[PDB]
Amino acid sequence: AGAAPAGGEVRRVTMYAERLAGGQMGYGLEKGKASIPGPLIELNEGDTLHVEFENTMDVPVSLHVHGLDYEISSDGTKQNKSHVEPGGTRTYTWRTHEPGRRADGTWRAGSAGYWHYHDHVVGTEAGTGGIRNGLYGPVIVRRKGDVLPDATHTIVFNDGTINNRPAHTGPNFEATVGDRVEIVMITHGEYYHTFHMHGHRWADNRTGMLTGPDDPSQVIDNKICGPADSFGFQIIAGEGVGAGAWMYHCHVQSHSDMGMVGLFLVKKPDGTIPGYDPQE
Amino acid sequence: GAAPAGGEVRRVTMYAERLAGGQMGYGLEKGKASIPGPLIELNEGDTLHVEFENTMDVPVSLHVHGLDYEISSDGTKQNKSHVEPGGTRTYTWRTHEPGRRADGTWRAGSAGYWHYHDHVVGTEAGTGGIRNGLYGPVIVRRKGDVLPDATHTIVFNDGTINNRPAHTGPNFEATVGDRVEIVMITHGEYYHTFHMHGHRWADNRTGMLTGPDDPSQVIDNKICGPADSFGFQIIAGEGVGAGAWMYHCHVQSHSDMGMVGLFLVKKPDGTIPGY
Amino acid sequence: AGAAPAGGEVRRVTMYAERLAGGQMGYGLEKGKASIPGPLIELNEGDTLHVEFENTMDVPVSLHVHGLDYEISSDGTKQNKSHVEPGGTRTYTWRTHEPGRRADGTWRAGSAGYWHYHDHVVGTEAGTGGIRNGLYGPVIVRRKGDVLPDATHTIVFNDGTINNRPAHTGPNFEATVGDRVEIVMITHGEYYHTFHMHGHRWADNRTGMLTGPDDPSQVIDNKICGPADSFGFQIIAGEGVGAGAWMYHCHVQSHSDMGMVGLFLVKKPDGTIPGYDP
Ligand SMILES: [Cu+2]
Ligand SMILES: [Cu+2]
Ligand SMILES: [Cu+2]
Ligand SMILES: [Cu+2]
Ligand SMILES: [Cu+2]
Ligand SMILES: [Cu+2]
Ligand SMILES: [Cu+2]
Ligand SMILES: [Cu+2]
Ligand SMILES: [Cu+2]
Ligand SMILES: [Cu+2]
Ligand SMILES: [Cu+2]
Ligand SMILES: [Cu+2]
Ligand code: NA
Repeated sequence: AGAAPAGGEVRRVTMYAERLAGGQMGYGLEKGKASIPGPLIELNEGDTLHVEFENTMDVPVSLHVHGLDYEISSDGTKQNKSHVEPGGTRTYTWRTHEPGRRADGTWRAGSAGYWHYHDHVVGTEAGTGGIRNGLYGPVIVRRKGDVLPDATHTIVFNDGTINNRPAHTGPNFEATVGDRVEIVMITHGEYYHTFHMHGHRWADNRTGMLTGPDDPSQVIDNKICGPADSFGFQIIAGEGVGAGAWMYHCHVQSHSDMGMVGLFLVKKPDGTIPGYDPQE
Repeated sequence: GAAPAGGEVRRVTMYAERLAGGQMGYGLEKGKASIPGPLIELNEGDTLHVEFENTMDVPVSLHVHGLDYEISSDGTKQNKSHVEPGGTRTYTWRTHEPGRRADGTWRAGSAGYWHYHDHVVGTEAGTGGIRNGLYGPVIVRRKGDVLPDATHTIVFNDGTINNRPAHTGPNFEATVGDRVEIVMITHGEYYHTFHMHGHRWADNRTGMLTGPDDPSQVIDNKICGPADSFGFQIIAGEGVGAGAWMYHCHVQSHSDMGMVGLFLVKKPDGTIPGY
Repeated sequence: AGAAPAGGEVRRVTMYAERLAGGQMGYGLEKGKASIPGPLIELNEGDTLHVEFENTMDVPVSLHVHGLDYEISSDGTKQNKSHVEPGGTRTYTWRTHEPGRRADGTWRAGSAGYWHYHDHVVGTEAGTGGIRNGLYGPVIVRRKGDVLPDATHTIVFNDGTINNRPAHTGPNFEATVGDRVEIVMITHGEYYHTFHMHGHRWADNRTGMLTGPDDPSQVIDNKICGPADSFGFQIIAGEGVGAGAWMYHCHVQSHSDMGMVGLFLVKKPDGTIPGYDP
């Protein structure tokens, strides 16, 4: 609800790749608690994260991150020998940095943004099978003073599924009118998609919010995305539109018909959702 | 011309009608339905009540992008805001100005290039309705936005422009110096790239740069997918002159198969060099 | 670093379309030196370029440019009769302009940006055969004060290939840690792609670098593009990540599996690449 602090901490987490039911694989922070999508990793600009990574599987797996600073030995590719053999262990190091003026007078961009990590080694040296099986997760890097949300939810279009779930099964998210909700939106696989939210909109820039009246960024409620794109935004749940079962879906028509649909359930402060009949 | 501040309450009648050969269109008067539907233009703060009547024998709905509306004007079967055959229904669209919220952040205004379309014909995503022609443009202006001399709507709907047969345009005319506004909407199954000859715009809300500090990329080509919408303004023939200036989808098989048209920019006498 | 001057020069260049091996076709500034992609053309806003064009092929060809100012007679299309006949010649003229205030108070965008040129006429009236055969290349228009790079490399996604090369053959690019490297990224053909670089990122705006702390442009390392899109950016090779063989690839999974992959080789000051097996 406040603002992101300045970074600079050194953080440590243990991560596991495990098989799940149905031929799927997931990352998790504790043995037996892997999920799809993987756990959310949140860092402030300047932080260093060491991932003590254990592969509990019987096939090689890796961890590759978009956006952040990492040396070649934390690449997560077979090519640079930064994959993890079955039963093996590896320490991955992710660094982040603040923006700032260089000596040549140019502006060096910071790490802040909506990013993601995924496998690069299962199935093919591009991770095609590992990604398909669920080896993916979100990474948020915040800049000093960024508005922090009340809740963050992660939406992944993975080929024809949302979060590797069966068609027509959400996921659904709940909020109360006035909550500041953050959506992390990641795409993977073979297909392009368009992400659409009923009754809400956002700015097409780093944070999803206009910086002020001078920000010329387009305001949208529909965004085309391709494999390994990531973006995020913050909305005020129900702002100007009120409570109800607000649909989000891919707007590619056949994807919508296949079941790439979910609900943003926005409740009144008394817990009620007007008009909501879940048999409809 | 500059857009004024909004705040007016407006009313319109809208109808859904069957058209020739399987098509469906929206109209503001009975018998006047078109594809694309009629252009709805609002200034931030305006409120629009759409008194809607379904004259067809199947259910139909009206759902809008970008604008403020309560759940009862969602236009989805899921929330029971569709319209039965022969039935009527008032949809209410609101708009708002930008402004600082109490928490200190900036609330985006409604201004932008938007669209409305059906959400229940064929499927509960409106696949059949959109295919048949139930879509149209919506422009919300901010106080002080530059107003054009004309506005043209280009809809890439699957493999057609505005549901027209291949190789039939549409073509639009202007005169050298005209301030021409383009609304560009995409629907259906396919991604597209929209491409203009002789002209370019900025990839931001209005299609024009705000000034020398605007870092937005200036482009003559834009990828777009189903339900994307954007717009821009150009001075017809600026720095390039009169002529028949192609626009087309730049996916090669789409241009070859007929997603092509002309922007006919005339000299003041009415002639178009080379055409 | 270097900075771009103001423009306003009138330049003249000769350009040829020639046949190459394997049914391919390319542009070149000297007979017998056509290449795919075609030669890089760099202008400063305000420059005028006259292209004295010669078609050495047996089919009509044309030169169509994006983003720049040109009259209908340099449009490069059959419908405007601005193609070039077999063995014919034609002068194409491209102009550019600075940004400025129109008399009505609105701001006129400048010509600066990452653009490209290509055929519009070989095979179909959209140039489908010409583009597939290799008739395409980069144009960079710079604005006064834009920072200049140490090196510019052009990557073109054309259908399922990079730069019409066979699958998995790169191209690979070399730099030394700290080099200011400029990438021009053009897409052509039938398919959408996503372009991804390992270890590096850029700003999604005109130059690929933030203007400063007020610039809200998304910073990205992955970008969707479709036929005839062009963008570009500059990076500092290895900045914050070090030397290594840094993969770039289309991130559409089947495309990377089929060979839309290449290497950005960032060398230590002593010319070696840690962990890289030549
Ligand atoms: Cu990556
Ligand atoms: Cu989709
Ligand atoms: Cu919608
Ligand atoms: Cu919808
Ligand atoms: Cu990746
Ligand atoms: Cu198309
Ligand atoms: Cu063009
Ligand atoms: Cu929609
Ligand atoms: Cu063209
Ligand atoms: Cu690709
Ligand atoms: Cu990769
Ligand atoms: Cu083109
Ligand atoms: Na932008």
